[PDB]
Amino acid sequence: GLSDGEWQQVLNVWGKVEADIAGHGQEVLIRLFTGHPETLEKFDKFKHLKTEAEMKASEDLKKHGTVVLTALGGILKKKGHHEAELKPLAQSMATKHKIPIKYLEFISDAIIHVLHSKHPGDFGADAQGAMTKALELFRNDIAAKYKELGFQG
Ligand code: HEM
Ligand SMILES: O=N[O-]
Repeated sequence: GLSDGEWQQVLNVWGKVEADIAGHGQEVLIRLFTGHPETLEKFDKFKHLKTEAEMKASEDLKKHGTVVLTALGGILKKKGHHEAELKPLAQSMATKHKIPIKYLEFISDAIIHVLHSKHPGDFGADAQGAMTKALELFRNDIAAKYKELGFQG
């Protein structure tokens, strides 16, 4: 779990994301796709994107970044009390989309990276630590649902 102070840091940082959710969502997916091109292959609707210029130009990629960070932000605002929201998300990621838990680690690290890139000097050690714990909790809770299903990849 996260402490009260840690949750407040998380949601303080998330204010930055909410001021430009589509821009943050776009940069997160680009970082994921460029750092880990295997991840692009899980998206039939993005595997036409050969270059980062094509990614940056894709309005549908920004639209999906919005969908992703909206879902994450709603879960974050539950401050760990997210079983109802997280369970069907997890089951969809496993059974529908076949997303290995490693890709969830990749995108967690990508969120941290984009935060530093967009807010250099304004995402301090306490903020990063809090966000990291929140993303770990998210990832670990999804991992429990994956184990229930026997899902690996
Ligand atoms: C913060 C982590 C994530 C969140 C909150 C998230 C959320 C969502 C949501 C809300 C949808 C649409 C609803 C659904 O189909 O269940 C979706 C679709 C999808 N997600 Fe994710 N996702 C995450 C991470 C990932 C990762 C790491 C991958 C692959 C590497 C992935 C691949 C997909 C794909 C392929 C779809 C279907 C897209 C389409 O054709 O419309 N997601 N995600
Ligand atoms: O919640 N104060 O660590």
